[PDB]
Amino acid sequence: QTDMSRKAFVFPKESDTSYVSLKAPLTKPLKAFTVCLHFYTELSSTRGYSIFSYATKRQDNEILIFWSKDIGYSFTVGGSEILFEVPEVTVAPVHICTSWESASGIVEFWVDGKPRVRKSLKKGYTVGAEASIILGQEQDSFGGNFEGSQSLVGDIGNVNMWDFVLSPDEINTIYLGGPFSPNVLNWRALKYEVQGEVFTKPQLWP
Amino acid sequence: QTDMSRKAFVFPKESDTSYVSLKAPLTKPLKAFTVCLHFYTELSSTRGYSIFSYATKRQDNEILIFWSKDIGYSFTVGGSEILFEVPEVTVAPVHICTSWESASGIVEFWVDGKPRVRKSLKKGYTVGAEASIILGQEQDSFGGNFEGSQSLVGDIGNVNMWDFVLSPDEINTIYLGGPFSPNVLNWRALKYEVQGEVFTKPQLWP
Amino acid sequence: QTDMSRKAFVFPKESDTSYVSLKAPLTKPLKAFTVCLHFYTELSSTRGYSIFSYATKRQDNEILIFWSKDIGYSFTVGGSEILFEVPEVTVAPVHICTSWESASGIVEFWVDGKPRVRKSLKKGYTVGAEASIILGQEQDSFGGNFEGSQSLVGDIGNVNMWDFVLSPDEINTIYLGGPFSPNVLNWRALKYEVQGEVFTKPQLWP
Amino acid sequence: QTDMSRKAFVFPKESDTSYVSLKAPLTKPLKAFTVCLHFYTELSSTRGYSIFSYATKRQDNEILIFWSKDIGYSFTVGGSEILFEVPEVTVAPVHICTSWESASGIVEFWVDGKPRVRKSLKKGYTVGAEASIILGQEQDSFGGNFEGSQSLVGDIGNVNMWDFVLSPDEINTIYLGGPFSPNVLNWRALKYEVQGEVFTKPQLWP
Amino acid sequence: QTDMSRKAFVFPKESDTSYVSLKAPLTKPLKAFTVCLHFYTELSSTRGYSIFSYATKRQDNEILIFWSKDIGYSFTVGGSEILFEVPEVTVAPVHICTSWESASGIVEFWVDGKPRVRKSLKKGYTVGAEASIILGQEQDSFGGNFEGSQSLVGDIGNVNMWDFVLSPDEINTIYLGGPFSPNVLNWRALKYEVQGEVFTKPQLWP
Ligand SMILES: C[C@@H]1O[C@@H](O[C@H]2[C@H](O[C@@H]3[C@@H](O)[C@@H](O)[C@@H](O[C@H]4[C@H](O)[C@@H](O)[C@H](O)O[C@@H]4CO)O[C@H]3C)O[C@H](CO)[C@H](O)[C@@H]2OP(=O)(O)OC(CO)CO)[C@H](O)[C@H](O)[C@H]1O
Ligand SMILES: C[C@@H]1O[C@@H](O[C@H]2[C@H](O[C@@H]3[C@@H](O)[C@@H](O)[C@@H](O[C@H]4[C@H](O)[C@@H](O)[C@H](O)O[C@@H]4CO)O[C@H]3C)O[C@H](CO)[C@H](O)[C@@H]2OP(=O)(O)OC(CO)CO)[C@H](O)[C@H](O)[C@H]1O
Ligand SMILES: C[C@@H]1O[C@@H](O[C@H]2[C@H](O[C@@H]3[C@@H](O)[C@@H](O)[C@@H](O[C@H]4[C@H](O)[C@@H](O)[C@H](O)O[C@@H]4CO)O[C@H]3C)O[C@H](CO)[C@H](O)[C@@H]2OP(=O)(O)OC(CO)CO)[C@H](O)[C@H](O)[C@H]1O
Ligand SMILES: C[C@@H]1O[C@@H](O[C@H]2[C@H](O[C@@H]3[C@@H](O)[C@@H](O)[C@@H](O[C@H]4[C@H](O)[C@@H](O)[C@H](O)O[C@@H]4CO)O[C@H]3C)O[C@H](CO)[C@H](O)[C@@H]2OP(=O)(O)OC(CO)CO)[C@H](O)[C@H](O)[C@H]1O
Ligand SMILES: C[C@@H]1O[C@@H](O[C@H]2[C@H](O[C@@H]3[C@@H](O)[C@@H](O)[C@@H](O[C@H]4[C@H](O)[C@@H](O)[C@H](O)O[C@@H]4CO)O[C@H]3C)O[C@H](CO)[C@H](O)[C@@H]2OP(=O)(O)OC(CO)CO)[C@H](O)[C@H](O)[C@H]1O
Ligand SMILES: [Ca+2]
Ligand SMILES: [Ca+2]
Ligand SMILES: [Ca+2]
Ligand SMILES: [Ca+2]
Ligand SMILES: [Ca+2]
Ligand SMILES: [Ca+2]
Ligand SMILES: [Ca+2]
Ligand SMILES: [Ca+2]
Ligand SMILES: [Ca+2]
Ligand SMILES: [Ca+2]
Repeated sequence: QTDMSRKAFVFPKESDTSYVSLKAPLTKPLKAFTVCLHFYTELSSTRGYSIFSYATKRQDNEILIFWSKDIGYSFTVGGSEILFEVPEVTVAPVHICTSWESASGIVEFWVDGKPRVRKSLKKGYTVGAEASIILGQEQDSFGGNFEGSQSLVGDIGNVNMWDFVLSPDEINTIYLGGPFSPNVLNWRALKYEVQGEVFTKPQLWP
Repeated sequence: QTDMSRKAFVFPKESDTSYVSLKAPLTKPLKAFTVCLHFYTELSSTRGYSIFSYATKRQDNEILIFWSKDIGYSFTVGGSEILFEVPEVTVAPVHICTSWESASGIVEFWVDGKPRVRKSLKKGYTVGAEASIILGQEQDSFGGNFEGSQSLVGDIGNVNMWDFVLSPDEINTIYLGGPFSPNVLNWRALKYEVQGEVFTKPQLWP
Repeated sequence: QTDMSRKAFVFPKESDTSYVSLKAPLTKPLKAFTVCLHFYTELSSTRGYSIFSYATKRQDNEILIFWSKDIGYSFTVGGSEILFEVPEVTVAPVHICTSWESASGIVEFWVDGKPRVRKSLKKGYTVGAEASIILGQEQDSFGGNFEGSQSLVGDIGNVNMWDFVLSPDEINTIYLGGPFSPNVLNWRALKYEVQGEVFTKPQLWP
Repeated sequence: QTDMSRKAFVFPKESDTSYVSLKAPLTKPLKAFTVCLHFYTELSSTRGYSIFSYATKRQDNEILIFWSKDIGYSFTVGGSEILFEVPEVTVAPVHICTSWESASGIVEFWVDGKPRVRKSLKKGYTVGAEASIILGQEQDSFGGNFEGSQSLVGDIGNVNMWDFVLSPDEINTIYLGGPFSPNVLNWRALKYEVQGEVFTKPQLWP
Repeated sequence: QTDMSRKAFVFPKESDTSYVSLKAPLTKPLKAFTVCLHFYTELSSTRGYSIFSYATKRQDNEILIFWSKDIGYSFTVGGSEILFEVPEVTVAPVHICTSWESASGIVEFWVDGKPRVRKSLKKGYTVGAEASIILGQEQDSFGGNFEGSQSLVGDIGNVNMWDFVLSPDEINTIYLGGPFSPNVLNWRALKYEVQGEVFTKPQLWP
């Protein structure tokens, strides 16, 4: 019931102890999902980092969004990874939405409201329910074994997660800032635990 | 009567077994034609691919639209090919309209509503009626004999065909999204058969 | 009285036998003139071509507009030539308006409604009335001796001619598309003769 | 009482004598602060310079804003420095806002109304009250020991200072030109002393 | 009282005989001045030229505005010169406004309504009243000893002069074609003498 509207988490130092852990209530296994977030960092030209870590007991990298230096975005599900290449790197806040479906196997990536081509990953796969969701590091185990080089220095916010694939119209609505009701992770009724040096401050982006 | 408005075909893998075959009812030979379609792919900098294949018993490549690496668009009628060069490649959905007339031999190409210079090809020629129209591969014979390296990975839609040449005003109307009534292939009353791994999903372009 | 509004001449092949000859009624010698036209061609990066050819018995090149490869526009009157250099070549329809005055010698050139610096050429010279006006090839005699390398492939239209110099306001009016009444060549009351492979088709530019 | 709206200070020559010294009334030690100013100079591609100098008896560089050639902006507090790199240099007036908070240690930088990533500097530190605030040179003692190479030649104005951090909405209001009431330095109620060749003239920027 | 609104002087050839001399009525020495003018030439990439020449018996270069190849604008007063460097060269009409004041020595330069940094030159200096103002060449004596290499080929107009410095608001008004009343040189009440080949034609710029 902690409303984090018009607020963002700030990691101002490079460390291996600062992070935030989010909690989801569901227990039914996931067959399709959508994740949307807003982030701002200046490490693109210096090294790679992690934007969203979702780990289960069996697999550490179950749903992970990564930035790889000189290559671009890396979306990994169930241990298998696809690359979305960006040639030019910009300095400004970035809004990313991602969606994955099981029966079809299609993966959709939206960067700042503009879609990328559709790819394929892990057809006929089930994502576990009991899991740890971490912002700040890229978990090599179940909520532990963090890596300093894979940390994030900057601001993160507007983290929402659904349990079904969103249509383009709803993605445009989210980008513009209309109303919506996520059913996995809600930015207006969020449960979280903060460990280390993490701060909560007004968001820079509009 | 399968209305396909606001929907598109998705090919998410490189294969030689996935395609869609469309059907047309007419039997009178064709002396002039127009084809308009929308597509999105990320293979421009990697290899060439087919966008529209039209095959008859005598000729495999009767009306074919192709992309040639480092060169640009290739329009082939009756086995004779002409080239429309594009030096700059952009990553975004593309709308193409093409028209051919027999008495004059003029060929008209419109990319995103902006026309290209008119060229000449295959004057005094008749295009057969009984034919196979395939999206997904470039048929080297009648339906079949598919080329693995000439497949299309990505999204395709808004395929419309007329049996007469269109004036610039009508092409502008098509680009902006007004009403029209094609008489060979209609995206509101389409007959089609899908083979392989081809999906039907909401369109990404507006 | 053949109204040629919303229409254009198309030369789709490179040849030395296709041209269009226009007729003018006046007989009083010329001491100042203005010529306005629209054209579209993709030969800028390959070779040169002639846009407007005007020839008399004494001089084959009385008023000629040319494009010289890697240099730019070339305006020649009475056999003497001046150059307007453009470093960047664009692919789109081009509207050019030129004007010359005798008592002063100033030559004005307008490309896409934006003027170029004023230059001097052939002061105190009279241009003959009995002449042949040709689009398609540059003339080396009185309506003959065409050169293949100097031909035009593409579209031409909106050819108008006045026997006096126009003010900038009227040039802007012409470019935008207002009304005017030329007194030498009128695109609404044109007399013409077509020889070879020349087609009359709806224009591409607005 | 000396309202300085629509006015600016001009240093037109490079010297080590010209400067302006401003006065602040408060005596309570500072735990957070914000500084906003507008400046215009053409020395970016030649050498460095100081935009805002704030010195105390213990340290000469307590709050100093600097420009370093080929690097960019340098914000130094308590003797510790952090860099904000700009690769592209432009010729136009620049508006800069900076903010520092002690409990968090976060430093915020805004250039032309667009925020930079948040960084960390000097957590748990107190800034003295009795201080000398100088525009024109970068002090190396308490109001003395100026350096010619570090002087500023150009225009400076719209200097305002608060003793608390500002929200992004208030920063946008300041940039647009709305009303506000600073409580340390007020451009409408300034106390100042001008020494050397410094002039007061209408501001160039809107 | 020869109103010259919507008219401009044209020099279409390079020579050392064509020029226009303007007359001013005042006899009180000058302590501050402002000069505004519009010009169009294509010689920037070829050589230098003079835009405004102001000469007296003692000094030939009293108020001279010049263009130096590969460097940019050169403003010279009383024989001492300062440079305003432009790295990029454009092809379009240019509007320049320059201002000088004696008590402070500040020199102000406005190109196309955008200010440049303020610089210092000739503090405590008086400009003579009895003088020759020439457009067309850069006088090396009292209205004589012209130089061909330093001539201007192109168009000039909207020449106005004030005997006091102008605030930025009035400069913006001038750039937008508002009303004003100069008291040294008035483009609506000009006294001029034309010698050589100089023409009066409608202005190209709006
Ligand atoms: C434990 C293991 O972690 C993942 O591997 C990640 C790898 O990082 C290594 C650690 O995982 C850890 O094993 C060790 O590496 C040792 C390794 O354990 C040992 O067997 C071998 O002999 O020596 C290695 C030392 O180099 O320390 C680091 C190097 O990094 C690679 C990078 O490709 C993997 O991809 C994993 O990195 P990641 O967690 O950050 O995720 C990737 C980042 O892009 C995905 O994009 C494994 O994947 C398993 O989860 C687990 O078994
Ligand atoms: C004269 C032209 O010949 C063909 O040109 C195509 C050729 O592709 C080869 C064809 O031979 C194709 O049938 C296939 O043949 C295989 C196939 O298994 C079967 O025929 C035989 O048993 O084994 C053959 C082993 O190769 O092999 C391919 C490589 O090559 C040209 C260019 O070199 C074109 O690629 C043609 O194929 P395309 O469909 O892609 O043509 C497009 C036209 O623009 C490409 O732009 C044609 O098939 C016709 O026979 C004839 O026109
Ligand atoms: C008309 C006469 O010559 C013009 O020169 C043009 C020349 O074209 C050739 C002409 O000379 C033409 O008579 C013929 O040549 C004759 C001639 O007897 C002789 O050359 C030889 O015997 O062969 C022919 C038969 O006897 O062939 C043509 C090709 O080409 C030059 C090349 O620069 C000129 O440029 C003229 O051609 P152009 O129209 O294309 O000029 C363009 C202007 O930009 C080129 O850019 C000249 O105009 C003479 O002044 C004129 O008297
Ligand atoms: C306390 C000392 O001074 C500041 O650091 C500046 C230093 O530059 C020197 C200045 O300190 C200045 O007084 C003088 O130095 C004296 C001093 O006695 C001693 O350092 C030297 O041996 O003799 C000099 C004459 O007595 O000369 C300058 C060079 O070190 C750096 C080097 O550039 C900077 O100059 C420091 O500050 P700055 O104002 O000069 O330049 C800015 C600093 O960021 C530009 O970024 C600080 O107080 C430090 O505590 C310490 O260095
Ligand atoms: C007297 C001199 O006049 C102007 O000088 C410009 C100079 O032009 C030369 C003149 O100096 C003129 O006397 C003569 O030069 C003499 C002189 O003895 C010497 O140059 C040479 O050895 O012998 C010549 C004949 O005996 O010839 C002309 C060309 O040239 C310089 C260098 O370019 C500048 O151009 C001088 O000023 P400017 O009018 O050309 O404008 C320049 C544009 O930037 C200045 O910025 C000037 O009025 C001098 O002040 C004055 O002393
Ligand atoms: Ca991991
Ligand atoms: Ca790891
Ligand atoms: Ca084929
Ligand atoms: Ca093939
Ligand atoms: Ca000729
Ligand atoms: Ca010729
Ligand atoms: Ca110091
Ligand atoms: Ca110093
Ligand atoms: Ca001189
Ligand atoms: Ca000279």
